[PDB]
Amino acid sequence: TDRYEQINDYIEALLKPRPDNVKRLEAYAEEHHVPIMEKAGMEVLLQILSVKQPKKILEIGTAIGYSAIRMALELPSAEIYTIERNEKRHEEAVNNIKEFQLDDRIHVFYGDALELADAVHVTAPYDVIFIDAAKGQYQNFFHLYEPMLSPDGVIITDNVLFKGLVAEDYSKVAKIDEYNHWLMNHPDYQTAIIPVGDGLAISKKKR
Amino acid sequence: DRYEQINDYIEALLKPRPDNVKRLEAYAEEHHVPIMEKAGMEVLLQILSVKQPKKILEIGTAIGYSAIRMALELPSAEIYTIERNEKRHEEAVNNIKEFQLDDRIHVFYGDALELADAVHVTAPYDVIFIDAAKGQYQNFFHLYEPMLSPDGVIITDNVLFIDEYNHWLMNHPDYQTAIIPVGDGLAISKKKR
Ligand SMILES: Nc1ncnc2c1ncn2[C@@H]1O[C@H](CSCC[C@H](N)C(=O)O)[C@@H](O)[C@H]1O
Ligand SMILES: Nc1ncnc2c1ncn2[C@@H]1O[C@H](CSCC[C@H](N)C(=O)O)[C@@H](O)[C@H]1O
Ligand SMILES: [Mg+2]
Ligand SMILES: [Mg+2]
Repeated sequence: TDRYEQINDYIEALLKPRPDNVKRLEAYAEEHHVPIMEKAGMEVLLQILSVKQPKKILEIGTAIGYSAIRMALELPSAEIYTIERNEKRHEEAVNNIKEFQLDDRIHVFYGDALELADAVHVTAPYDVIFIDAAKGQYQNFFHLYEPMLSPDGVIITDNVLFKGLVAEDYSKVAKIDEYNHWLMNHPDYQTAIIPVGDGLAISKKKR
Repeated sequence: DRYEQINDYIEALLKPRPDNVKRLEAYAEEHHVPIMEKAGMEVLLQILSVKQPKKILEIGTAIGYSAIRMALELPSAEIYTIERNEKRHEEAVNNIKEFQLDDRIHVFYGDALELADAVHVTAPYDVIFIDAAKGQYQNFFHLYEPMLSPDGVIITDNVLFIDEYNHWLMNHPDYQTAIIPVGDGLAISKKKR
């Protein structure tokens, strides 16, 4: 256990335990290897959103609706639009959202996010775009959906450090490392990388 | 270890600051001034850039580095900062003067536990950044969180590199807090409702 995982455990040990129905989602995700947001990364996400106070959020990668539900609980007035291409997890997301009674505010698209731009554009623009899907298609998601961002909006990307594997010589992850370089050298966006959980990138339109 | 490797990776990605800012970073390294770590400062500024605060309170100026960085990020913002060491206060005032930010950044001299009433004149504050003596963190929070705006944010550096404060802060009834493991550790606190 290195210093990174020790600190993560220390932070997790300080967290207030979530409600029972939220813990059930975390338990299910562990059981079925659903890569939901790490506990520590989720807390940082929510606190940034709580500062941002967004009215509309776009999420790419619903899985079982965990992050969408957490975000919704944090922001009672906010509406959330989320995409998922897997049929089973889409099914689970819709049932979970229904069970929490957040189906009035959380809206799930079914299908690949690279083919749903026009349907998502109907309810653009979005104050926050949260990218948390296939790592190889990160640059495509950003390019496709950052026109729908509000003027003072923020794009947040999970899994940009990838368990610290991007930081070392990884060749013998190149796509993630490329995205990070591409994102940090973007002419329209200023970006900070937060080393929490699996790594968060927070991007914002330049002045 | 992995922690320092990730930090180096993030530092390697950073766009280089202006020359006068780099001189502050160089001076701080030369003279063991514990300014905000490069990676931690970027996270701070990006959160502030989202917050877009009009008034910031800072406890622990040192040589004016974090105050200057915050000021450059937020052209409209006014910053009020405290420093009890005479030499660092001297350096802060000269640095701020050299950057020509002395119209917007205002430095108090003295212990922050004895300057509450002078700070209260220009209350309230959208952001309170605590970055001073680690032993007096609970006293700073108690003293200065009444001057926080309704939708304000309290940010504490040096929470990982104290254990009592972290427990105290995480179990505060009026505030919700997340810990960011970057640099020396950041805590971001905010009113629950
Ligand atoms: N191109 C694509 N279009 C839409 N869905 C995607 C995508 N590629 C991956 N996915 C989905 O995105 C999910 C990533 S995991 C999502 C985790 C979730 N945000 C949480 O924290 O709770 C997977 O379930 C996968 O099915
Ligand atoms: N109780 C107190 N009142 C005011 N100043 C304090 C304090 N205890 C510590 N200090 C000052 O706070 C500084 C901590 S270093 C501050 C670093 C600065 N925020 C930056 O990132 O650039 C020290 O220079 C110390 O002199
Ligand atoms: Mg993820
Ligand atoms: Mg510090």
